[PDB]
Amino acid sequence: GSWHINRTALNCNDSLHTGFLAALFYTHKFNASGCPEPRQCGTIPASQVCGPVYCFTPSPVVVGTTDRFGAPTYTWGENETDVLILNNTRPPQGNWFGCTWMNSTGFTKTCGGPPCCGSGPWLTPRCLVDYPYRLWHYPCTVNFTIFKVRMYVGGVEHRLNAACN
Amino acid sequence: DIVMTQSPSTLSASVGDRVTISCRASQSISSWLAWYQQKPGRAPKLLIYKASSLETGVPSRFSGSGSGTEFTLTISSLQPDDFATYYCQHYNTYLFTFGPGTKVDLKRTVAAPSVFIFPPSDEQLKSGTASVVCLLNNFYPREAKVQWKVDNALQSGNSQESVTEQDSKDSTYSLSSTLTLSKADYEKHKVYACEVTHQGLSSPVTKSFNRGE
Amino acid sequence: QVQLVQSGAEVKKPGSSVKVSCTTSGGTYINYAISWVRQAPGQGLEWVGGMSPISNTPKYAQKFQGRVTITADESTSTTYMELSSLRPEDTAVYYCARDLLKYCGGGNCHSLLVDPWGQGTLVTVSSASTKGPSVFPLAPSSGGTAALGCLVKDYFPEPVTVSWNSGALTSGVHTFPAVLQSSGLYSLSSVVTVPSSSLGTQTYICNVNHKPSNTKVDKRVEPKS
Ligand SMILES: *[C@@H]1O[C@H](CO)[C@@H](O[C@@H]2O[C@H](CO)[C@@H](O)[C@H](O)[C@H]2NC(C)=O)[C@H](O)[C@H]1NC(C)=O
Ligand SMILES: *[C@@H]1O[C@H](CO)[C@@H](O[C@@H]2O[C@H](CO)[C@@H](O)[C@H](O)[C@H]2NC(C)=O)[C@H](O)[C@H]1NC(C)=O
Ligand SMILES: *[C@@H]1O[C@H](CO)[C@@H](O)[C@H](O)[C@H]1NC(C)=O
Ligand SMILES: *[C@@H]1O[C@H](CO)[C@@H](O)[C@H](O)[C@H]1NC(C)=O
Ligand SMILES: *[C@@H]1O[C@H](CO)[C@@H](O)[C@H](O)[C@H]1NC(C)=O
Repeated sequence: GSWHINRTALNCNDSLHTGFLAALFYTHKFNASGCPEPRQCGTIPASQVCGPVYCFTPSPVVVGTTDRFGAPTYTWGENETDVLILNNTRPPQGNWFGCTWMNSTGFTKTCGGPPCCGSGPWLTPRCLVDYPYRLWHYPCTVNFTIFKVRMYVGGVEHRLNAACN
Repeated sequence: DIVMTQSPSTLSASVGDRVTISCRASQSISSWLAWYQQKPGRAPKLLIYKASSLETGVPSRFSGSGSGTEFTLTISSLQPDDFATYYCQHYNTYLFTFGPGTKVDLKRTVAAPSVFIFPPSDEQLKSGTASVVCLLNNFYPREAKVQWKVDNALQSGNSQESVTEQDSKDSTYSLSSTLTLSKADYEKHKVYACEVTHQGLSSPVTKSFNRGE
Repeated sequence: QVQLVQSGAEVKKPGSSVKVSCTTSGGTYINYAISWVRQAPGQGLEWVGGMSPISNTPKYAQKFQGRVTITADESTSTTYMELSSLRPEDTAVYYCARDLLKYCGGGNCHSLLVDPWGQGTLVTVSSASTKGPSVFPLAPSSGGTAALGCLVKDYFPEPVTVSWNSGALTSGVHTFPAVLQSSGLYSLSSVVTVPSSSLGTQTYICNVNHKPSNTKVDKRVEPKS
């Protein structure tokens, strides 16, 4: 898939044997019987990141690995100096910014979110921004319906797909 | 193909010892080596991957070292749960290949076997065959030799033996040896004897019976 | 609380085929890549094959090329191993385990056979025919300790279970590994050591159960007269 590029941090460690790393290659059916069960976005050491990092303006963009000064790096985040500077994808105008990723041992992490109470790609308590790895980061949203939506953040028109319960 | 080998094949050690066992790959396998533990009759258990990474839940007394073609597993201080067979294993996208395994048993004091001999039963004789059984009970170490003699004729190739696993309580072994004869041959002879050689015996022990008594 | 559950033991003639299954439950995902490892009586572990967690296609030790096919039923979380042209040396306990992608290096990820394993499936490959054992006494004859036992002779296939006095006697029991005789039938002995002062008076019964032939025998063992 699009994730197997050398600018993706790939520090994965399925210590609990969930199967989540296999879900990144082959699309897998999640066990729905397990489903029911304001932070700022900065810089994440790549060593705690597995798979692609997405931020949302609310439009989704991928953040690749760099060194701590913003120079792109191509070693799968395996270098101790590799980072993900999330805030370099924040637009200069706008109060809408959040990101989401998987940490090393298979947990979905999040920061930022809508202005405000909703973090990362979640727009409302029932809707999140759709993006190519939503089902891997949020497998319990697999039956959410896709809606074309239009949002205005500080004047600019955003046209994106929202997945909604 | 890549071939994995291990040394030594067997090891006797005591609770508390430091133990190091070795694994060799026919060609360079980088760090793509794992260690598995297996108790008799049960499924194996992954202990170490990437040559030195402990699997979740594995005690810290275990460790692994090495790279390329030479690998070791180390137990810093043996515990009763650690007596088992250990297999190394090379993994890649296409195959897994296991080494032949290293069995670690618990060393205890030397113990001579208690020897018993059993004539065939009259019920079995009615059917046409005679099984003569010799039992070596609760000995250590495992090495033992049984020799069968029928009216002083050494029996070769007509017996089978099997050995229990090390006893969890007293750490000894027991062994049974069965001599097979036809009924007609059994009734041709008088003295049936089992002679046992073992470390704990200053000289071999014979148990015998006379047919019919 | 993931579990792997295998199908039951099989008995096959040489040249036939066997299809063993492994079903996962209690998982985070509905399906997992499964691999198979076998162990012949008294021998080491031998990987056979399974489904790759990357390609979701079979991968085999090519020693088995042309007589192993591996398939998966996605709707029932089951993986099947079909082994054809069976030979006596295919007699073994076959275990399954998830082939799980565990860590990555340099953009490449690596899968290990991880816990929990299935319980095992005994497959016996032989021209012999199912047959229950005859049970003969190993009869007590010195000193303070006496030995007695039962000889469980000429059965097929494995396994047999032996207990003493319906489970009331377990200490000092040794039930030996079965041996395969040149006839093609198995034989096994079970012995126990007891106080000599009990021989006249305590009753000793070996309870033998050979589930493959539906044969249960309770044999009393007394001193020979
Ligand atoms: C995978 O994650 C596990 C934790 O879930 C790591 O386990 C610990 O790792 C540290 C440092 O390597 C050790 O000091 C601990 O003894 C380990 N056990 C504990 C307490 O969990 C494991 O090292 C990680 N594996 C890889 C290869 O990254
Ligand atoms: C990945 O995320 C999980 C979940 O937040 C981390 O696990 C938590 O670790 C903290 C300590 O740092 C504990 O206080 C929590 O109890 C843990 N929560 C759970 C449910 O495990 C995990 O350590 C993270 N791993 C990495 C490598 O970043
Ligand atoms: C989604 O719907 C499908 C098809 O009806 C169903 O099989 C699955 O269990 C559902 N998953 C969730 C998360 O509700
Ligand atoms: C990283 O991947 C790109 C293609 O996505 C390739 O052109 C480049 O050579 C790679 N660099 C390294 C360090 O492998
Ligand atoms: C899904 O989860 C439920 C609850 O743990 C479990 O009972 C069921 O076995 C799981 N399904 C599969 C196929 O693992």
